[PDB]
Amino acid sequence: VDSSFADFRSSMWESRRESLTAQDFGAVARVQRIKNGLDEKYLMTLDGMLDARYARFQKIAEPAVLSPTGTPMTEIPGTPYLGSVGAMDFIAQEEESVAFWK
Amino acid sequence: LFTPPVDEFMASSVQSQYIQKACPSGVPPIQCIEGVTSDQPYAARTLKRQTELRYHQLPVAVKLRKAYETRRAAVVATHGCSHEEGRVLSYPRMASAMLIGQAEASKACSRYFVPNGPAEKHMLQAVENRYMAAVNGSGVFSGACTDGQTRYEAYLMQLRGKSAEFRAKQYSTFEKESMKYAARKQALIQKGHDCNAEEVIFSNYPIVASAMRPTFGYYTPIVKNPGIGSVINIMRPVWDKNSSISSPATLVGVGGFVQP
Amino acid sequence: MKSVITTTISAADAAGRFPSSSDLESIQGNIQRASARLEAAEKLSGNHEAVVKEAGDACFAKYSYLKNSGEAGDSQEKINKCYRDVDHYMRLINYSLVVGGTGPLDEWGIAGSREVYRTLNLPGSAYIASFTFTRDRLCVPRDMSSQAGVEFVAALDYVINSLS
Amino acid sequence: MKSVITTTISAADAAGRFPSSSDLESIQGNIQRASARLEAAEKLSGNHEAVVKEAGDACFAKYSYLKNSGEAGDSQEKINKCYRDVDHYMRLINYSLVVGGTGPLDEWGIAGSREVYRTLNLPGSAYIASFTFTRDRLCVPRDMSSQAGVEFVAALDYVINSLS
Amino acid sequence: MKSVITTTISAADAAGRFPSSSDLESIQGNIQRASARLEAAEKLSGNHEAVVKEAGDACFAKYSYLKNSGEAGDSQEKINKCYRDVDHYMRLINYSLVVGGTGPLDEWGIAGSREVYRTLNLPGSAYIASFTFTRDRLCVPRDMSSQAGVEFVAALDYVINSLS
Amino acid sequence: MKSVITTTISAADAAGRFPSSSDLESIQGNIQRASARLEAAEKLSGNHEAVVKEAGDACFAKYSYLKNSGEAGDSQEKINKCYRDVDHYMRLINYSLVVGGTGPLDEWGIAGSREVYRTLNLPGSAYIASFTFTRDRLCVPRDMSSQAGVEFVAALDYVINSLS
Amino acid sequence: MLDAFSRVVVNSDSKAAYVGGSDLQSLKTFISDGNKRLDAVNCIVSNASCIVSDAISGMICENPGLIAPGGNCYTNRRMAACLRDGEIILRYVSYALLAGDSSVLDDRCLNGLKETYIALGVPTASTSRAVSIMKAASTAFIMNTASGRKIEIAAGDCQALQSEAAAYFDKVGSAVD
Amino acid sequence: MLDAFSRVVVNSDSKAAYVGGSDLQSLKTFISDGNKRLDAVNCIVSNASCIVSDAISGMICENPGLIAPGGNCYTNRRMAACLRDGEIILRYVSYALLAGDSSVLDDRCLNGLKETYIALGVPTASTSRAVSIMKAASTAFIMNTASGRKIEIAAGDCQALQSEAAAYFDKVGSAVD
Ligand SMILES: C=CC1=C(C)[C@@H](Cc2[nH]c(/C=C3N=C(/C=C4\NC(=O)[C@H](C)[C@H]4CC)C(C)=C\3CCC(=O)O)c(CCC(=O)O)c2C)NC1=O
Ligand SMILES: C=CC1=C(C)[C@@H](Cc2[nH]c(/C=C3N=C(/C=C4\NC(=O)[C@H](C)[C@H]4CC)C(C)=C\3CCC(=O)O)c(CCC(=O)O)c2C)NC1=O
Ligand SMILES: C=CC1=C(C)[C@@H](Cc2[nH]c(/C=C3N=C(/C=C4\NC(=O)[C@H](C)[C@H]4CC)C(C)=C\3CCC(=O)O)c(CCC(=O)O)c2C)NC1=O
Ligand SMILES: C=CC1=C(C)[C@@H](Cc2[nH]c(/C=C3N=C(/C=C4\NC(=O)[C@H](C)[C@H]4CC)C(C)=C\3CCC(=O)O)c(CCC(=O)O)c2C)NC1=O
Ligand SMILES: C=CC1=C(C)[C@@H](Cc2[nH]c(/C=C3N=C(/C=C4\NC(=O)[C@H](C)[C@H]4CC)C(C)=C\3CCC(=O)O)c(CCC(=O)O)c2C)NC1=O
Ligand SMILES: C=CC1=C(C)[C@@H](Cc2[nH]c(/C=C3N=C(/C=C4\NC(=O)[C@H](C)[C@H]4CC)C(C)=C\3CCC(=O)O)c(CCC(=O)O)c2C)NC1=O
Ligand SMILES: C=CC1=C(C)[C@@H](Cc2[nH]c(/C=C3N=C(/C=C4\NC(=O)[C@H](C)[C@H]4CC)C(C)=C\3CCC(=O)O)c(CCC(=O)O)c2C)NC1=O
Ligand SMILES: C=CC1=C(C)[C@@H](Cc2[nH]c(/C=C3N=C(/C=C4\NC(=O)[C@H](C)[C@H]4CC)C(C)=C\3CCC(=O)O)c(CCC(=O)O)c2C)NC1=O
Ligand SMILES: C=CC1=C(C)[C@@H](Cc2[nH]c(/C=C3N=C(/C=C4\NC(=O)[C@H](C)[C@H]4CC)C(C)=C\3CCC(=O)O)c(CCC(=O)O)c2C)NC1=O
Ligand SMILES: CCC1=C(C)/C(=C\C2=NC(=C\c3[nH]c(C[C@H]4NC(=O)C(C)=C4CC)c(C)c3CCC(=O)O)/C(CCC(=O)O)=C2C)NC1=O
Ligand SMILES: CCC1=C(C)[C@@H](CC2=N/C(=C\c3[nH]c(C[C@@H]4NC(=O)C(C)=C4CC)c(C)c3CCC(=O)O)C(CCC(=O)O)=C2C)NC1=O
Ligand SMILES: CCC1=C(C)[C@@H](CC2=N/C(=C\c3[nH]c(C[C@@H]4NC(=O)C(C)=C4CC)c(C)c3CCC(=O)O)C(CCC(=O)O)=C2C)NC1=O
Ligand SMILES: CCC1=C(C)[C@@H](CC2=N/C(=C\c3[nH]c(C[C@@H]4NC(=O)C(C)=C4CC)c(C)c3CCC(=O)O)C(CCC(=O)O)=C2C)NC1=O
Ligand SMILES: CCC1=C(C)[C@@H](CC2=N/C(=C\c3[nH]c(C[C@@H]4NC(=O)C(C)=C4CC)c(C)c3CCC(=O)O)C(CCC(=O)O)=C2C)NC1=O
Repeated sequence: VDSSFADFRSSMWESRRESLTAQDFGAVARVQRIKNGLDEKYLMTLDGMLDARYARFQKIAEPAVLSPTGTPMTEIPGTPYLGSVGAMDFIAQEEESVAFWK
Repeated sequence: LFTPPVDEFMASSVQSQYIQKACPSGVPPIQCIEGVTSDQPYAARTLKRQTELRYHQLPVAVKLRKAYETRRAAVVATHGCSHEEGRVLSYPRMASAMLIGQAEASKACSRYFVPNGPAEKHMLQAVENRYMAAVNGSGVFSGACTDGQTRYEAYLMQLRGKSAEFRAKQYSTFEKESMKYAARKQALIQKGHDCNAEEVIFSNYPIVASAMRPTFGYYTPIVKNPGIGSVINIMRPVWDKNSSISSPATLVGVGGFVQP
Repeated sequence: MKSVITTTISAADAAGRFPSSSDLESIQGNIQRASARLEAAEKLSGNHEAVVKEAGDACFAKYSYLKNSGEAGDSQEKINKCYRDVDHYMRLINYSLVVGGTGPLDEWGIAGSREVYRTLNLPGSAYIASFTFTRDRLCVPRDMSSQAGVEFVAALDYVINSLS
Repeated sequence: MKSVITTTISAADAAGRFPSSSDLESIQGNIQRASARLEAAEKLSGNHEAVVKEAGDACFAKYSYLKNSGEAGDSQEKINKCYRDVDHYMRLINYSLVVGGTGPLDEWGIAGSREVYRTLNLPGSAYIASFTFTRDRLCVPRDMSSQAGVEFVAALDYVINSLS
Repeated sequence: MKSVITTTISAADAAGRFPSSSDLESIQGNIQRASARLEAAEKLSGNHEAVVKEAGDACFAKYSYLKNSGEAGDSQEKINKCYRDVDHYMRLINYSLVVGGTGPLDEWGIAGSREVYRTLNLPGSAYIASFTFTRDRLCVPRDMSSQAGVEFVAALDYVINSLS
Repeated sequence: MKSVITTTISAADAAGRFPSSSDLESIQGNIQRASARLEAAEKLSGNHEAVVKEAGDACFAKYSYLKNSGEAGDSQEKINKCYRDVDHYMRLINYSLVVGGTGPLDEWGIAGSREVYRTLNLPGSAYIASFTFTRDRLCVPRDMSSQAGVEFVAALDYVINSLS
Repeated sequence: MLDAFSRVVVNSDSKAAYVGGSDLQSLKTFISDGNKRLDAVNCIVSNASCIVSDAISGMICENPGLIAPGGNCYTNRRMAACLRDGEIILRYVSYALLAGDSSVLDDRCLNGLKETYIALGVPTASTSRAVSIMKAASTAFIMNTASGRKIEIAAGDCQALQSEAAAYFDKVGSAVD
Repeated sequence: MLDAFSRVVVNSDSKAAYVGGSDLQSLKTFISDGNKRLDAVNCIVSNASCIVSDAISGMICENPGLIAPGGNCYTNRRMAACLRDGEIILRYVSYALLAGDSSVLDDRCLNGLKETYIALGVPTASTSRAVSIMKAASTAFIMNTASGRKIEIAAGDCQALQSEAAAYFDKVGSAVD
């Protein structure tokens, strides 16, 4: 049982290692994708609605969506879909970085 | 490499006397602390025992240039001296043993000295580049170089040399200075070339005088037993009774190896 | 710091002689192989972070007892020291690919590492697990050109033989 | 092979001089401490088997990865090599307790061990785990006399500092 | 006998280390420059006799006092020694073009030549006159390929700097 | 200046190694034999004057030709140099009994004495006569313990073998 | 020291003439075979330490008289010199692969080693066994047929060069024996 | 010792980062300039002894105080050490042309030479004159404008590299002075 459990661990640390690392790369990828902005067409779909919520509940960014009336949330009334830009765009988040070590 | 059994005794005894001169107290002196980590004297031992086979692997011509030049310079080390003429001319291992014994009991080397200031130091780079020139008679390196033989031995060798300059910084004033005058004598005598301005250079710098050796440039090292084991199963070479200098150069006159 | 230049210049300096035609052929070989080496250096400086990330993740994927209790990485800090060390070794492979010899990788990374690794109880086999993962990981052409792939394998194998 | 005898004889031989009074005082110290050392040697040759058995069992108790499919004891044969090596180290501690110096333990066991251990991919920390278990194992008076225990601890600690 | 191979092999042997990638770059340079050198060697072995003939004829065309009385070629035999010596030097330029370094030309022809030439009263400037005539006479397009011509000029210039 | 301490510390320093158990046994021997040696040192510093007086008186009692004309003590001053030198040798025996080795007696008194003694026409056999008188004179227990005397005899015999 | 070039030159000096056509033709085959030689040397020198480890551990595996007390492989210092010598032998064989001629191996390592191992009591038969194991493992790494490493190279013919390396290891095995 | 490559790497270690794009760009200019560097080194190394002869003979021929009795060139053996030192200086400058970086010349030759020539009584100004003449002759041979040798090479731009070699000779001339 001891020798054969130790025989078991090998063939699994290969695939288990690859699966974990793939989850980490995907994590960074999704977070940067949500940070870059969500287009109108994506925000209409369910996935864009719950990804906008994902960003809100997790304090990653604020993503402008649609006002309760329906007209797009603008800061300045000239151009649609603006957001407030200051001092939080410039603070780096730990979820963007692949490398936690440096 | 193998030396006749008459030789190993003579060279070993000579070694023991120059060790007695170099250290009379028996409290082991500064000059042979050998190593500062504990892996260090072992690795030094193995490198030195392997070097001898690397000296036996040289071409025959270079071996005989070594051999006769050690004979000549050994007589120059005798000071006239007809009896040690006879004993030195008859046995070639013992000649190089006597050269390195005298030069190392008199504390001759730049390994024992410290240059201070740029003038003395460059002078050493010049003298070294003369001997490094004299070893390598082409761009091809000699087979006598051998800093390591595997990986990572060479870095240890770097650590010995770097650890040995500091001991040169450590010696007492009395010792530093007996080194000065003694190195003067080693240069002015072992060369035996009465120029004015050369002896002015040796007058100015004993560290120029420190790096004085055979024309080839590498002092033949002395080893207790070249390629002879400690294991029971030693086959020793059965040496013939006549032996002139070419015969330990060329290793003719060995015959079989006999003993369990 | 060994390269072709320091080898032939140090050799001809040792002869005390002007550099003959053979040294010139050697450096002309350096400027032939330089294209593949600098390609691999550009690409390594491209994606070094993901290389170090997968390297360290595979390193703890193999040996788990390091992250268990004891005499090893038992903090996020020490695992950050781990990924910093793998950052150093990839930085040295980058430098040795720029120079083209094993020079800076030897005299900066390899020399005297053994007393440090036996002193701070760092097992070298974990590093070896990381590097073997990276060498197995890179495809012949997807990651980089084949000539450069070969060069990268050579350097990384040298690290493993220095460390095993 | 260092002892008091070889140190003072080798020193006075290096002077080329007869052994003075100081050497005589040193060997008289050897024949004072000899009683405690030979007591511990008698007892080690008493129960060496149980010592090596608990040492190796604690050695695999700490590191279990050793038994992984590649890179260590992956047979009953290699674990027999393990227990044979611990038999060797206890045999050398016996020899060094007979001699009284670290001589035969050094020149047989310690010297050049590091290239072998880095070559064969055997971690030294497992040995260290075994020896620390044995040293933590013995009470000063129940098993053996108080004076001997100190001597045994000294020798075994020397092994650890040679190996760490 | 120096070439790229003996230089890097002798260097790495002096380090006691395997041949790394840098040595391999150097020898890969040797196998790049090999085509031009072997071209020049084929052509030299083509017309060596006319080269030696015009070389010796120009050699006595410059200095006539050799053939006048005294301490030089005063026979048909000694002029045959002259043309044989120029045969030797062209044969060594052929050898050094095959090997690719100045190795056989140095260790056979150059080394120790100066004691012989000062002993047998042989003035070196006549050799130099022959080689300069030969160097000037060579035309890149007519005689051989241009890259090859450079190699030949290099070797012959080396002879002159060894001899002047 | 040799003692147990300088021998074992100089030896272990020559190895570049920490002081092992053997060195510790040796110095423990020094602190065992110290009681007898320091007893004899206390008693020598007790009655050194009468020792030197009877030593010098026996020295001129044996050889009278010194005090006759010639190449020796021909004054009260030179006989005062005599008694002063015996004061020095008893002071060195005191020092070597304090240290426990022949160190200060050798490096202060013995070394280079032979050129001085052959140069100033000082015959060594008169010193030997004085020391043999002192060694014959001392009783087993009158001014020192039986064990202690042995130590004194040893040191003084060493002086004689250094001087004969 | 002699490469293939110096061997052609010294043989031409034995004939005492110029170089000629056929010798240069064999030399052109060398230079066209050049990158196969380079890649072969890269293969062995890459997998070198692992070759030495497997070779000496296998040699010990065949006969345990070496590891028995009184054998030459007994203890670390002896075993260290053993592993060290395996590394040295592999190094000079790799030199003989770069040079293309065995003269470097003949002068630097081969000359005076049988007498040496006889003098120390090293069993020479066991060393020839270790050289044979290095031969097999080295041909296996040089033909990309190793069961532990499969490096990727453009496929081709390299059997002649495998015969060269096998000839050098057989020179060593016949050299100590 | 440092070439161009090692200088890029050590500077990158001072910045403590990876090598980077611009540094590799300057390195690509080096490698594209490679054969010009090789042919330049072949030019100076070919005409080297004659450069030394003319340079030192011109050095004496400016000021005859050197050849006067009591001058430092006054004997055969002093003159031999003089021509020897000229050959050595030209050798290390040729090394600096192959390496592309002056660190070989800084470490092997330059370090501790001013205090040497001051300690011997060698006039340093006359040495700087000889280095200047070797500079002018070396640039003349390196630009194929020598009046005694006209070698044939495919024409191109080599003025930058002439500025490099002139920088090394000015480093020597400012080194002894
Ligand atoms: C840094 C300072 C420094 C020195 C002072 C010299 C000193 C020196 N001179 C020679 C070597 C020599 N020195 C001389 C000189 C002499 N010829 C004679 O007729 C006179 C007695 C004497 C000049 C006054 C000769 C002839 C040799 C060669 C000796 C020989 O090979 O026989 C050598 C051995 C290496 C060589 O052959 O060059 C050395 C170290 N070298 C240095 O590096
Ligand atoms: C220039 C190159 C270069 C390197 C390659 C590193 C190598 C290196 N690592 C450490 C030091 C360290 N390295 C590690 C790394 C490890 N953690 C583990 O779980 C693994 C076994 C391993 C990562 C794979 C750890 C944990 C330490 C700290 C060890 C300790 O303090 O216990 C040290 C000592 C100094 C320090 O504490 O930082 C050095 C020199 N440093 C350099 O300068
Ligand atoms: C400089 C060195 C260097 C390496 C060693 C690689 C390593 C590497 N490979 C991948 C990523 C990858 N590597 C491969 C390669 C393949 N997967 C297979 O199943 C095939 C067998 C094999 C080709 C022979 C593939 C397919 C991916 C993407 C998916 C994956 O993770 O497998 C990634 C993630 C980024 C990406 O998707 O590109 C990284 C860092 N990259 C580098 O820059
Ligand atoms: C020659 C070397 C040598 C050793 C290193 C010991 C090691 C050792 N100790 C025990 C056995 C034991 N060792 C101890 C000792 C103690 N347990 C405690 O909790 C205390 C802290 C400590 C005393 C200070 C005890 C109590 C046992 C019996 C029970 C146990 O295993 O703990 C046994 C099993 C046999 C037995 O019961 O005696 C062995 C092999 N024996 C040897 O012959
Ligand atoms: C540190 C230890 C130490 C010593 C042991 C002495 C030893 C010693 N004695 C003398 C010197 C002397 N010692 C003696 C002594 C002798 N007179 C005799 O009749 C007897 C044979 C003998 C006493 C037993 C004499 C007479 C001299 C002077 C000799 C002379 O000048 O002729 C000298 C030369 C210097 C001098 O003149 O003082 C020295 C070094 N000095 C030291 O520093
Ligand atoms: C340049 C080439 C070159 C070599 C090929 C070696 C050859 C060589 N090996 C040894 C020495 C040795 N070689 C071995 C090796 C062996 N151990 C065994 O169990 C096996 C039979 C064998 C490995 C296959 C051992 C054990 C020693 C030490 C022998 C001893 O001291 O008893 C020595 C004597 C010096 C020393 O102790 O290192 C030499 C010259 N050295 C060189 O310089
Ligand atoms: C500086 C380092 C250095 C190397 C390591 C080599 C690497 C190398 N190998 C080849 C090229 C090759 N390499 C091999 C080698 C073999 N193929 C097989 O199937 C066998 C497994 C193996 C036996 C050795 C073959 C067969 C070729 C192609 C044929 C040839 O070019 O001769 C090429 C040609 C260019 C290319 O393919 O892109 C190069 C550069 N050359 C170098 O300059
Ligand atoms: C590695 C670099 C390196 C150098 C650069 C030289 C530098 C150098 N030159 C000399 C020594 C000398 N150098 C010269 C040269 C000069 N003659 C003159 O008329 C001019 C002023 C000048 C040439 C321009 C002379 C004449 C001597 C001998 C001086 C003397 O003995 O009086 C010496 C002392 C040793 C010897 O005598 O050779 C040294 C170290 N040596 C080296 O090892
Ligand atoms: C192994 C030895 C070796 C050499 C010695 C060089 C020789 C060399 N030089 C050039 C080629 C050249 N060489 C020069 C050099 C110059 N032209 C001038 O007018 C200046 C006088 C001089 C300054 C240095 C130029 C300008 C070219 C052409 C431009 C170029 O190729 O960059 C070429 C290109 C191929 C050809 O032209 O046929 C080669 C092989 N390369 C080598 O591999
Ligand atoms: C004669 C017995 C004796 C010896 C052997 C001795 C000291 C001694 N010289 C030794 C060696 C030693 N000494 C020297 C210097 C020697 N060579 C020179 O050119 C100069 C002028 C020297 C004067 C002795 C070298 C080059 C070496 C070999 C280098 C090396 O082995 O690292 C050693 C070995 C340990 C070490 O590396 O320092 C020792 C212990 N002192 C002695 O009295
Ligand atoms: C052939 C290549 C070669 C050498 C060089 C020596 C070097 C050497 N010296 C040793 C050890 C050693 N060395 C000395 C110092 C030395 N002895 C003296 O009596 C005096 C006056 C000394 C300086 C001149 C001492 C005192 C020792 C301790 C052993 C002893 O008691 O002599 C040891 C033993 C190391 C150990 O214990 O681990 C070695 C290997 N051995 C070699 O094989
Ligand atoms: C201060 C303590 C100290 C030393 C002692 C040296 C020792 C030394 N020599 C080396 C390496 C080395 N050594 C030589 C041999 C040597 N050179 C010659 O030209 C001749 C004639 C020689 C024998 C007289 C050669 C040929 C090399 C290779 C480098 C080179 O081309 O010179 C290397 C480099 C090792 C490596 O590459 O890993 C070192 C460390 N270094 C130090 O720091
Ligand atoms: C039980 C005691 C024992 C051993 C220990 C082995 C040792 C061993 N390895 C061999 C030979 C051998 N060994 C290796 C190297 C090895 N394989 C790899 O794929 C990797 C990565 C390696 C290092 C980790 C190779 C590559 C070969 C050639 C055979 C092959 O293709 O695998 C051979 C065949 C020898 C011959 O052909 O004459 C033997 C005997 N055998 C034993 O009986
Ligand atoms: C009458 C006493 C006397 C001399 C001797 C010469 C010496 C001399 N040569 C010079 C300089 C000099 N010398 C040569 C080398 C030389 N030319 C060649 O074409 C070949 C093949 C040469 C070796 C045979 C070159 C190449 C130059 C550079 C000038 C040029 O382009 O020719 C310079 C100029 C120095 C300067 O620029 O500061 C001088 C003074 N002059 C004198 O007054």
